Amino acid sequence: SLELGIEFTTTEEIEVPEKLIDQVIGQEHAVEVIKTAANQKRHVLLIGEPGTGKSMLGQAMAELLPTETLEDILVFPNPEDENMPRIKTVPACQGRRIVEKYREKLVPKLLVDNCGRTKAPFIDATGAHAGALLGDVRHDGLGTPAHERVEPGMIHRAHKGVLFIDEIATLSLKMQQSLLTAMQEKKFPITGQSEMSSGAMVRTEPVPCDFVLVAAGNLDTVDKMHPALRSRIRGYGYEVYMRTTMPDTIENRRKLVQFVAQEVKRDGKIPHFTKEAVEEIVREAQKRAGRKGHLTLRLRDLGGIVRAAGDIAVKKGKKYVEREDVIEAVKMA
Amino acid sequence: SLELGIEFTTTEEIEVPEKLIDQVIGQEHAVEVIKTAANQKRHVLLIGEPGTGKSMLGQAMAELLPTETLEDILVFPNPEDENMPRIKTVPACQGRRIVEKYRLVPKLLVDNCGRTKAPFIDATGAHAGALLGDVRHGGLGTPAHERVEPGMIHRAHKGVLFIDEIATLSLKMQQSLLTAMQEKKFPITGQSMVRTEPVPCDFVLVAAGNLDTVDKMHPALRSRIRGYGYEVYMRTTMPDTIENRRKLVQFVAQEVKRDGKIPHFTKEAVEEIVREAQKRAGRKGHLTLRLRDLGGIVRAAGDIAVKKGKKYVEREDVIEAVKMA
Repeated sequence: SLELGIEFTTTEEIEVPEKLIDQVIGQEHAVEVIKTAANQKRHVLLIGEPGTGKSMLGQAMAELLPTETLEDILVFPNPEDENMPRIKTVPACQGRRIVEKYREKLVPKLLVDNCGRTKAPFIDATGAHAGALLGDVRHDGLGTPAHERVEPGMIHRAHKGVLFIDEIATLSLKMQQSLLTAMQEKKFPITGQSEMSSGAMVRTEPVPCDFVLVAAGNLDTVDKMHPALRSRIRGYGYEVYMRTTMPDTIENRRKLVQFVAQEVKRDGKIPHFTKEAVEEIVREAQKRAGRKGHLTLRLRDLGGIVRAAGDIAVKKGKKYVEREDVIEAVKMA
Repeated sequence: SLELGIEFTTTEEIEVPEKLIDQVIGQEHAVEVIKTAANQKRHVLLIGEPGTGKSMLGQAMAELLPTETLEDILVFPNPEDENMPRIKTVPACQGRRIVEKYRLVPKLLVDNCGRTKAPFIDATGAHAGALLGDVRHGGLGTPAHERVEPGMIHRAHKGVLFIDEIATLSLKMQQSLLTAMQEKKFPITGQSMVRTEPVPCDFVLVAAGNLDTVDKMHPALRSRIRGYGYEVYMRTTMPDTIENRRKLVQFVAQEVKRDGKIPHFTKEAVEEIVREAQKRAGRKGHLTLRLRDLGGIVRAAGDIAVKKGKKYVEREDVIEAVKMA
């Protein structure tokens, strides 16, 4: 049946782009905004239905950011003031070295270590509670020096990379507020997030957190999320309204062919697909479009079908996934 | 008394950038969006309070667009079918050559010969016929192709179409705009039946509106902008810092130059413009970015200075302009 607009026996023949940004399928405007935003270092709110590739675009952005100047972040003891540990940032890999120098001679703690990175960090903070997001102070014989007890926030791990938070409206109003402050200042002090503990008394100097925020949410997020945060993104960043379907044309069929090829590669443990199995993934993309004459761009789900059919094929000892494998994978719910 | 972050005696000594996008004051994010949009050719909706320089950003965008490739648009008779006049485009200046070489003559519908920048077409307030195209209604009578008139949309072909208060256009005109944006061509037909073949209209739309009015615009137009282009939520104030005062000094210099018939301002007169900008801000520690009002004060003080025969505008001229209307 299906015309796919390229001639191939299996997806083994299909060339997959090296960089994540070039693998994004059917979101050309989001893609060109991500590149702009990576180039300018601007925050982004990605708005789209679930399963639409939001975390992938965030990862794709992190690969675009510069890696020349990544830093390590250390915390030192403060002799003048125990409960205000001092922070220092150095070029990546100089962290471990400073610890060594001092471990050879109170040694400072390496809070965030970016040694050897070939891409800027991508820090997924979806679901994070206050301590995990913003940093925390562990509650500890002589007892423990304050500075050893300092734990970095996701905001600090994301220093000079990307901080991705999906379902951003689900975060508490107070965490959306502290995130704003982190964005405004590009630094944020670490303190104990449990108010009654030994950690509430510790408050470090401000810790660098120059992240690009890639926030995301479904179509109801614009209304529900904290309005100050929405204003900051509209004011200085990019809201990206992501597509949910594309039109069923030959050029777009072709991109699903690439999609299949990319999913096999990313999985690494399933076989390539025969042309007829690919046609069946298209058949499914037609059906899930919730339109007529359109293809779905809810590709997470379609991704699950690719991977499930692959797994079936492997259980049968096959060299390639076949149409029967996809059909079985779909019936499997 | 105010500190300005620069030493000068009059705005005569103030450098003004050659390109319009560089003259824009205090809208750094709008500015980087307009550059991006001009580079990728994407439509833009500017959302800001009245007198916030929306039109100027439209104009700056037109300067950023390619001029190498501009085209003329001719309309021709259709022998097969009089009431579907035929449309041809040719590289700019060829238009006039083709009419001369025919001199039933083709009509030059849009002439861009000579252009130093891509056209900036301001269709704010325009009616269906003017925006979309029209045709005029012992005599032999005029050939149809000669009665065809271009819309603003066709005039903006390979340029910028600017529409302030886009939300006050009728829904049917917004829808026609949308169709035009989708197809990059639009037939000219009489709005009150001649119907030409599709007429090129590959414009970049710069739509503008106010925060509390824009939600009324046609939702399919807005979705197309949100889907394929850029929404910009313009600032309305900037913080009162030295670095921002300095930009107001540049503002005065630019406005003097643009007006062309008023004198340059003394430092003290420029301090008074800054005071006005503090008071028009609404928030303490801020400066207004409602620069159209502030611009009216600069030009009205200059006009007062001229009536007094002065070489430069002084602080008293600014105070009088501000008390005056």
